[PDB]
Amino acid sequence: DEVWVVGMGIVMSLIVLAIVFGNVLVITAIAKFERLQTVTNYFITSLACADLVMGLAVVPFGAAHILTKTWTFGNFWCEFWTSIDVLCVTASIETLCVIAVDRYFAITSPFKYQSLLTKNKARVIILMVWIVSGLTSFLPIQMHWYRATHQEAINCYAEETCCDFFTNQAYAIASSIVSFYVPLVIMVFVYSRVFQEAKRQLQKIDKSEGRFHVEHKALKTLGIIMGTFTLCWLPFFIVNIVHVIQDNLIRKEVYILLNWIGYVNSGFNPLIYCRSPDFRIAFQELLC
Amino acid sequence: IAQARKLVEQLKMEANIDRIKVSKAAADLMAYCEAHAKEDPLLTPVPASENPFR
Amino acid sequence: RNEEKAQREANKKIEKQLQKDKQVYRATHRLLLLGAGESGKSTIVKQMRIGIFETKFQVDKVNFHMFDVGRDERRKWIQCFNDVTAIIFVVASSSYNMVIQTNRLQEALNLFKSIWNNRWLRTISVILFLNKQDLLAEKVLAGKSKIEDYFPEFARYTTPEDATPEPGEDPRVTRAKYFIRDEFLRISTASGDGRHYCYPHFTCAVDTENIRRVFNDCRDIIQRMHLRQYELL
Amino acid sequence: RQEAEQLKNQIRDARKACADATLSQITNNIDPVGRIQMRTRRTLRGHLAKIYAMHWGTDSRLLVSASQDGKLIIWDSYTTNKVHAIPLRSSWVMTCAYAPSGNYVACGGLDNICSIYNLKTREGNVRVSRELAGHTGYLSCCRFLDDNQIVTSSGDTTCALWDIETGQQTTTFTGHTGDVMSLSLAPDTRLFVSGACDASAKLWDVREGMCRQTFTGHESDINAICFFPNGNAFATGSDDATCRLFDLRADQELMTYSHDNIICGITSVSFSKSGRLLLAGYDDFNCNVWDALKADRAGVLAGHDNRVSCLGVTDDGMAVATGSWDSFLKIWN
Ligand SMILES: CN[C@@H]1CCc2c(ccc(O)c2O)[C@H]1O
Repeated sequence: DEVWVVGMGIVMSLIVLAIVFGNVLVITAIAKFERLQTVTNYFITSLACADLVMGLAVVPFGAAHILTKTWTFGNFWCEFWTSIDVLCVTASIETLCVIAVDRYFAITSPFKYQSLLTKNKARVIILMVWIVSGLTSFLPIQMHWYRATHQEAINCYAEETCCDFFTNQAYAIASSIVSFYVPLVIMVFVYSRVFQEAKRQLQKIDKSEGRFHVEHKALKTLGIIMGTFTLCWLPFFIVNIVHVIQDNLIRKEVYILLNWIGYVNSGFNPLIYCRSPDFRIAFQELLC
Repeated sequence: IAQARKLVEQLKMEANIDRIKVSKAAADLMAYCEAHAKEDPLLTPVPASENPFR
Repeated sequence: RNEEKAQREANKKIEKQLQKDKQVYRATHRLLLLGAGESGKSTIVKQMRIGIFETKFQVDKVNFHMFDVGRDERRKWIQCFNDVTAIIFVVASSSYNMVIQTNRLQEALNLFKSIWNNRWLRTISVILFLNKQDLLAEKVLAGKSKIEDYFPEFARYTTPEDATPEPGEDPRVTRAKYFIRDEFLRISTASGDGRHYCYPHFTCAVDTENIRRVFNDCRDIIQRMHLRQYELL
Repeated sequence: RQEAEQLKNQIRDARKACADATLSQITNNIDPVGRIQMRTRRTLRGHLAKIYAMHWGTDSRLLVSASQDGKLIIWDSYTTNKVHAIPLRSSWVMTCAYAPSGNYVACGGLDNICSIYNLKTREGNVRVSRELAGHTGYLSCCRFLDDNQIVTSSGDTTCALWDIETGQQTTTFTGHTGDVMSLSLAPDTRLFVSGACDASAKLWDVREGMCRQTFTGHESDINAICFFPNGNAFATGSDDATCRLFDLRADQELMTYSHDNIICGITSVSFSKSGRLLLAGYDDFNCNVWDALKADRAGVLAGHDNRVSCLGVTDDGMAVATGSWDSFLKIWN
């Protein structure tokens, strides 16, 4: 009813504020202090920038849409907003994948890690990640390759007051794969290998110092790292692939709810990837 | 043996010296600081026009 | 005028040279050879080689740099060895009955306690080499001074349940070896908080595989540091 | 040994009788300098590892720094440029100095050798001029009396006066029980004091070669030493949190600088041009600025990720640059 719309608007505003505050704080902490400027922190700030961009562009206009129930802006702005949304989501997820790969190289090959990661190499990796994210979002959306030949879709593309997402099978499959499924496989293999390394280190320590007093922590950290990424985004891409095949109908509300559940992952990320004592000290110095 | 004699002689050399009262020394330090306070860029804020680093 | 351009060009050339030096320096590890005198540090150093003494050895295309210092009990230069990859501690395990007045092994334990609890050497792992195993075995196996006579805690000591012996060993020599090892490990475990560990090794002058042991210990040290940094350990 | 104890008792009694009133009592009416706020004007980047020593040039524009990377970099403070970058034979370096003529740069450390680099040479940009050997310990600090004479303080508990042209020790100074960790020259260069780990600062006469006075003060080691600009006083930096000011003529401490919160050690001590401010580094990441005549903290210098190991005030008193273990040189004003 009337109260429900106000509640949804309040929740959306709170989510916007949380995402903006968290990512702005992370970026400011990384920028202000030269101590925090580290090769892995370049990936961290790339992820933070992607999350800030999404929470500033896609989330507020999406909330305005869901509350207003119509798109007031022009037909060009609908396509631009959709492209920005896809670009931000893809960039964030592939940056998570890159952070995971960096950790894999750090633990798996400790000697060679310090040599084959450099500031120039990190900048090249970040630029390549953003270019890959852009080609998946801007190139198909702007050149109308994502548009599908359906009666409802064709009607929607005509009237400028309606801005929804209707996509063809090919672009949907390709975007879902590139954005989420390849990063999922890479991250799973990475974190399985890193868990194996942490485990074997634990039994080596136990063998060395068993009698004296000196994998719960590793399991908890891996859960907090990967589970929140899997839980937030997996349902959305699953229902994407499902309704695109259209073998099982998916309601629009079910789609939007899962998409916003994926959106809040950007706000969740700073609490997962910025728990270091250095980051905590920087945050404490910045505010109070 | 020989080290003890050297240490004793060294202590004897330092013992024979003239020491002025601490009041005079404190007055000298205060006078030096007061006299040279006008030419200390660190103590008083130098103008940004004359500051070389800014 | 031209002075600014000359300074810019000189700074650019120096910056490029320093970038190359940065790559070369970060690609090479550093170790500290710290140990009591006459404990075999020279022999073990020559084994790795294959005012200060600097020897560079590489294994598996990884460059290791070792520095051995040579003058009093007080150590203020020890603050200069922060951020080293590992501190290699060679001790004469055979010297349980010697005058160094004081037992040499007890002096080595005091040195280990001083190094472990030093504020500057915190987060630095120590690779421990119990050198001169053969002399210790010869002493303990033959009739000689009892460990209990010099170390009172040896009387109540027993072989640990791990009991990992070599291919050929005696119960008495194994008991003495493990007691000496757990003395150092007991000194190590209490003060540590998981940042730095102690790696014990029983080595002899005959053995020549210490390169592999040092390489594996350094690999484990860096892996554990990386794992604890990310909070997975 | 009985005569030595009697002499020490007589010296202590004479010092106690000479002390009429503490410097704190006399400086009561002096107005405080007030709060001092200092900002990092320029930050110097390029050092690979932690920095121990620094020295400001006589031109008040050029400074040289030493790091464990083996690079001895000469910076242009005004333009934030690298004038020179000198490699070193030994990676471990604990000291550096810059000659008053601006042509020579001294270096040393765990290598047990003081090395002098000729900046005036044109056939080679930078090269070793002399390999001054004879010390059996690490060189804690080196300073230049002139373009040809240099004094070093090593871990052999001895300070020595070297002659660069000949390359051998002209004179050696003995008497310290522990390692010598710092050294500073008086403005007239005829005298200098060296702090030691023996919890005692000794004053030496260069020409005579004989120790003149010894100040006990605190009980921990002395890491930092520096004369007053007048030349009749100096301050020490202890491993304990106390910084103390001694007077040569009164032959006793005048005032001690300490705070309840501070428990860390001191690594570097220098005076302002007028001597009103005693800028002292700390094992804590932040630096401190003390009012010399009143023992009242004026300002705090912060912004270093690691401990501050170097500090210096330029000749004209325009700027202060502190070199910390964070491999960064920050110039304050
Ligand atoms: C408008 N919402 C979009 C629609 C499709 C899509 C999203 C995110 C990542 C992708 O790879 C996509 O293909 C969603 O945020």
